[PDB]
Amino acid sequence: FSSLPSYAAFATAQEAYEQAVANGDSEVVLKKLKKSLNVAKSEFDRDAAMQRKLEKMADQAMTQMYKQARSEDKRAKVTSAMQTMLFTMLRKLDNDALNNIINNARDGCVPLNIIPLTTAAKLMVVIPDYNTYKNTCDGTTFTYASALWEIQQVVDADSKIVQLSEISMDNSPNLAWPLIVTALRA
Amino acid sequence: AVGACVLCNSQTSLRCGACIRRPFLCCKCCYDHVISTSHKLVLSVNPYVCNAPGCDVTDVTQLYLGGMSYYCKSHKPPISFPLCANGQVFGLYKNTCVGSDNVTDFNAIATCDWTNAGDYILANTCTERLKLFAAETLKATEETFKLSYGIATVREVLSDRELHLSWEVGKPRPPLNRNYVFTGYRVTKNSKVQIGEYTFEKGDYGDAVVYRGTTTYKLNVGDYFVLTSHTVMPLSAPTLVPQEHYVRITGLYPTLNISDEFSSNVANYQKVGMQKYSTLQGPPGTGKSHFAIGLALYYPSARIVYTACSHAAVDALCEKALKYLPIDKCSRIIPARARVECFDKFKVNSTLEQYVFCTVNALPETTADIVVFDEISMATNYDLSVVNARLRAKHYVYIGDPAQLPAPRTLLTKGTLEPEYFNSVCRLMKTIGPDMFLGTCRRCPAEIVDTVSALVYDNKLKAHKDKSAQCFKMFYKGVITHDVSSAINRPQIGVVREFLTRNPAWRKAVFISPYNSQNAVASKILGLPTQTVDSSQGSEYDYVIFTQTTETAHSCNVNRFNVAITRAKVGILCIMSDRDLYDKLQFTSL
Amino acid sequence: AVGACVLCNSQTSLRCGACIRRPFLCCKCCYDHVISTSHKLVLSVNPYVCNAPGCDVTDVTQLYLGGMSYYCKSHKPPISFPLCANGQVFGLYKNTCVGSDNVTDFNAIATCDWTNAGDYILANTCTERLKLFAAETLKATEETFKLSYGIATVREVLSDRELHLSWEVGKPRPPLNRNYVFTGYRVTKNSKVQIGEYTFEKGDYGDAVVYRGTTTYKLNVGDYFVLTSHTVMPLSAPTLVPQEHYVRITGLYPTLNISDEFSSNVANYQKVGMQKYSTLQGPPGTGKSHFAIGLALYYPSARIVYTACSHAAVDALCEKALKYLPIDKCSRIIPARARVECFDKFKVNSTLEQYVFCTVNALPETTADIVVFDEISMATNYDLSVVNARLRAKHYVYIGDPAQLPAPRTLLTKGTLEPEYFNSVCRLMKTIGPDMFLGTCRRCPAEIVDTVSALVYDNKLKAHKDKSAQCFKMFYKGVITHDVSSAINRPQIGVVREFLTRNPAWRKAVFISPYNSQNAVASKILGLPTQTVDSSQGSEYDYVIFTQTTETAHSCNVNRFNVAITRAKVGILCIMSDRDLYDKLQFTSL
RNA sequence: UAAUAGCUUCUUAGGAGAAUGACGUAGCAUGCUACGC
RNA sequence: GCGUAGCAUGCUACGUCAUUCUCCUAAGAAGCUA
Ligand SMILES: Nc1ncnc2c1ncn2[C@@H]1O[C@H](COP(=O)(O)OP(=O)(O)O)[C@@H](O)[C@H]1O
Ligand SMILES: Nc1ncnc2c1ncn2[C@@H]1O[C@H](COP(=O)(O)OP(=O)(O)O)[C@@H](O)[C@H]1O
Ligand SMILES: [Mg+2]
Ligand SMILES: [Mg+2]
Ligand SMILES: [Zn+2]
Ligand SMILES: [Zn+2]
Ligand SMILES: [Zn+2]
Ligand SMILES: [Zn+2]
Ligand SMILES: [Zn+2]
Ligand SMILES: [Zn+2]
Repeated sequence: FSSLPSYAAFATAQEAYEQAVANGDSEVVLKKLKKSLNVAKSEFDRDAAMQRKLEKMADQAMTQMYKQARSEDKRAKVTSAMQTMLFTMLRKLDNDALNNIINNARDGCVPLNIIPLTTAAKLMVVIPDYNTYKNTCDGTTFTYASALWEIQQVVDADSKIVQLSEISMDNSPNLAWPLIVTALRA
Repeated sequence: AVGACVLCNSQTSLRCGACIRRPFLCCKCCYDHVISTSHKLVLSVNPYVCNAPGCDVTDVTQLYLGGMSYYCKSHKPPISFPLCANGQVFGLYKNTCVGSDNVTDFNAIATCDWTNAGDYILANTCTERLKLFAAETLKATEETFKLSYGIATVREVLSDRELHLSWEVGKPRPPLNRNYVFTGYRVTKNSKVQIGEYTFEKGDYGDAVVYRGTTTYKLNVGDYFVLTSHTVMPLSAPTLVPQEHYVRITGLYPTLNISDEFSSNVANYQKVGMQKYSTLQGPPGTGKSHFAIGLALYYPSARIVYTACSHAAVDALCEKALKYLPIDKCSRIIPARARVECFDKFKVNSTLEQYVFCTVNALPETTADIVVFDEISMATNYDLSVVNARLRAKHYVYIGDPAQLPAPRTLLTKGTLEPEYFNSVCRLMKTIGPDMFLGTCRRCPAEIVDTVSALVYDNKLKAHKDKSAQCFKMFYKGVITHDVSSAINRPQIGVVREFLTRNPAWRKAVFISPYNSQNAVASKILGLPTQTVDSSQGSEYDYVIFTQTTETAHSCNVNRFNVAITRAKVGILCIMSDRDLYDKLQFTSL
Repeated sequence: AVGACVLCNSQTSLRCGACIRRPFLCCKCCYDHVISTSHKLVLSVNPYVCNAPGCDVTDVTQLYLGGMSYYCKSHKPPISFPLCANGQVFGLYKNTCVGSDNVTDFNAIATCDWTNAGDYILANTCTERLKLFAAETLKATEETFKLSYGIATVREVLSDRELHLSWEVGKPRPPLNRNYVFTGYRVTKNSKVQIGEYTFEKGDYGDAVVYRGTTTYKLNVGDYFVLTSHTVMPLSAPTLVPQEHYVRITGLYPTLNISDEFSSNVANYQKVGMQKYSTLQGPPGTGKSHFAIGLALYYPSARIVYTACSHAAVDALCEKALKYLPIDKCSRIIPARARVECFDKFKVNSTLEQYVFCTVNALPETTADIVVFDEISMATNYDLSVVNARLRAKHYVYIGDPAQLPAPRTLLTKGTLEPEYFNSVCRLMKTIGPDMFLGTCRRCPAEIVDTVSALVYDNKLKAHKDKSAQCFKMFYKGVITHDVSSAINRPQIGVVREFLTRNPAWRKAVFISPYNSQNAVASKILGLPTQTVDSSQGSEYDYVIFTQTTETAHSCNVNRFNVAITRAKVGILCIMSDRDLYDKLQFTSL
């Protein structure tokens, strides 16, 4: 507003009007200067309206630009995170067993539900009570999915280590069921 | 995306879209770049174009934004305002942008086309964040320049070891060696894809190629060859990490019974282990290839990454480290595409080993204890920034002689780039001097080594040998044919075969030439193993023959002469054309 | 961001900007503090500066709350109103702030520079909240005094093991010992960035410092050092938890025939069990820290945390516990840097062990059943608040004596501090008396105790040994070399060296001297274990050589000399300076 | 760790519209007065 | 009677400001239901 010369025109018109009023100018000159001051102030506020629109749309454009830059610098982060997750999952794969079962496929296509069941090297058995434990994986080795597994660890629901001697019929009340047993393919 | 301005490092979100590299630019810096040069396109988080139904205005000094878009003057709303005003270009972080008056050289960096000599000389003395940008845009310019080339194909199936060449008409053809590789395109009917890369080399006569293959997939005529104008990634690491000294050697623990072979360099080994980065310039044939092995034997338990610009130097270093260093804890890292006949003698390609040898282009992002860069004359600033980005190590050692030949530097055609501005490291070696320098030359005869020390050097070289009395220098005319992109001297080989019968020594010689066409034709009529003047500089030989084809400023380049005549050890037949080149040196007349 | 007033614990949102610790103050208390002292800056949720375009007015009586911000006298919006008026200062919770009469001691605490002695006797006899605030601001002032130490630099390096030093001209030079560290600069053009953490110590010959670093960077001559700063954390817990007298032992359990050696202190163990906290005051070497281990043997199931202000005292306590307690259930907690070499014989740094020994500063937040603070003379109110905050407990036992040497108090340089103002615990001991008191020396021979019952204690101690006649008092002038800003007495060390080969049974006597410089430099010339008087407290040795370095008010301190001599177990040779001090004791001839 | 969808309350901001009032400018209509024909 | 100038009254258009209301959108807090 003050940068534009409309303020300068308003200020010089007001100064001339005040000077002539103090100097006792005639009524016709007084009305002439009043009209000139009125049109100068009219131009001043009219361009101040354009300045209001300028600053408003400039702030809106700046906020939009900040938001777009933020949403574009947050897209690259999630793209990199997804890429790292996918490549780590690639590196986790049991490549030889998966290659065997996928070359045995006629079309190259296999059900997903058999991918762990035939290639996973580690089995987690979650057991709710002692009778189930005795049924499924009693002893240090057991059979599941037509394979042989050897118990490598047992933990309780509290993620505390449990020894195979502590899983008994009388020590069952003292164990935080369920028990998660981790076994490796033999 | 936001980033840092190139010449003031303030936060910004603009970009000079007309530039090849599109560098970030702060507000005041972007205004100073656009009002001065002819780049009038600026890319913000959205491109600064005219978002009208029909109109296409790219200039930014003639764009006014309104509402939520940018239009020209014929499509703007009743509201204002200029995008490019008050000394600034409207972008993010408008009041954190500090101007800088180093745009007066950023204009010359961004707008030049590298045709003249001065572009390199002012693309190397600028600041660091412009040292990187100039190298990046130079590499981009070279890559785009290799896109205007004489695409070819194979005429028809001709041999299992050799193909033929059917080029297009009206376009130049590249040099042919292991450096220039070529790509086949399978646009057959049906879906252009890649089958494999072949490198090419001139044939015996007429039109033929004796090649080097990448993939076994044998094409019909359905493929045509281009020159793999690949992409250039941006570079971020500085050319040279800051020089910080250490009191006593850190992370490097000296050895027991290193050898009685190289025990005179123990002071230089420890001076290598002292600073952050060290510089060793050794005149041709003074043991820098052997100094690397000695350094590896002076700090026995430190993993060392050897690196070089080209396969020849790194392969010679690999062979020496096989001959001296322990062998099983070695690992040469080969490219997956295998554009060269690579080196398979070690337990190859295990990046988690101790002595890791590699090329600059194929370095994997890893860490080391002390990394030895070799042939810094060959390396451009891009290679230095790459080796600083991919490799983090406690010590860096740059070895190489700036008096040898520079990089190809294909774009340069007018004027001579003096050695000082080959790269940052050669500038260091000429400004203050190499930190280490070994001046006793162990390859050349007496007269040649004394005269080479008196040719350009400030008389600092000598030989621990006697002169073998089998180096010569003749003046035989050697009529020129030159009916190919380079000059050839066949009847000079005629004169040399008029000799070479009373001289049974060199009958296993390596042929060198100042022109790749004569080098290619010299391996055809007589099967001399060849090695170009560029492919030298890092290996030693005892039988080498070198002829001069022409007489010009490319024939009197004393850097090339010094890198040529210092690869033989006991015998060289050589052809001199100019009386200048017969009189700076002492040899028998015949 | 609201809080509680320091001296009335009303609700508030104001803080004093000029105060180092920036304490919360209610409206009435803040008005009383600012209208009387020179502090004239008040921080609310927003600071009370004047919000003109540019104006800097901070005095609160000048300002007004005008419009929506704080404005000065001739920048205010025409609508007022005054901030600092109506007997208050405008802040949150304005009509709930009850003042006090402690705005006469708080002015003195905030204003004082801790130079005189009366500041400490007013910082320890005030109310409980002021006891914490005064300790906090005292630690803050002790830390900010280090900011006035001269910036260093390096002269050169002839020897890489001994740095050369150069202090800035016109500033004081800090003392060279282990307690002070430094961090560097390289401000040339070119890296105004730190270059590592170093530390210094003087050399005997010429001007040199045999430095030490955390890394192995060398200093190009422009690189230099500045002493860093330790920010002081806020503290909340009371200095002493209020005492309650139980009818019977709660939370603790006796034992079955504790031992035949600890059978005398059973009544004091029961008294400890009865009360919330207990104080044990006794002359040195009477059974105070051998009372705590007996207490552990009397309450076997009780988890116990032993703590002390020093490291060499808690180390002696650890050794005694190893001699008595089961070694399996012990620990030792060390700080991350571990400036001193600590005790490594138990399972170090396991907080959840039954008996846990640590310094006050490195205490981890945990619980216990009784916490044993030892050598409360070394501890200030900050240490008491720290141990009362981090370690919850059921019973507290403070063992120590006021007549030993107090905490350093580096800022104090005028007058002397009486024992009853060392901290709150010593004040309790001297005012009403200790809860447990045992005067009978069980460690030192008859001669040294019969002399120390004349220096410090007014003929109170009988003791138990026989004077072995190996108590020696030497006459030697001892010329002065004020070298490291702590004196070194080379000829006295020479006297010792010339008469330590004449004493075949004194080859292992510990060397004690008040000055750390001579104490550290003696290691080369005689090779004995060395120890300063301040850290020797709490540890016993079979033989002691004490050397009064120079006559001063530091080495002729009766408390220091009494805590120095009484570490002997069978004999002690001491060389003295003061004609009075050598005469007040009754030792052998020489 | 926290789903899909519907409805409702409250608060803030922006735009558009409406209504009323106020000021200023321009255009048009009327009454009175001064000068010239 | 006409032209020029001035004052007063009225209507329309435009610009600015104050108040009230409606709606359209965005953002946030919350409640209930299936
Ligand atoms: N200590 C030494 N004594 C004698 N000859 C040496 C010694 N060290 C190196 N040399 C010889 O110097 C020559 C150096 O050439 P090279 O090993 O290719 O490295 P460069 O090309 O960097 O000089 C070698 O041929 C080697 O035989
Ligand atoms: N009941 C006792 N019987 C025999 N000797 C004791 C007895 N109590 C303590 N002592 C001896 O007295 C010394 C006192 O040591 P300490 O308690 O550390 O003294 P201080 O607490 O003053 O440092 C111990 O070294 C111990 O050998
Ligand atoms: Mg070499
Ligand atoms: Mg004790
Ligand atoms: Zn540009
Ligand atoms: Zn900039
Ligand atoms: Zn347009
Ligand atoms: Zn204050
Ligand atoms: Zn208060
Ligand atoms: Zn003001």
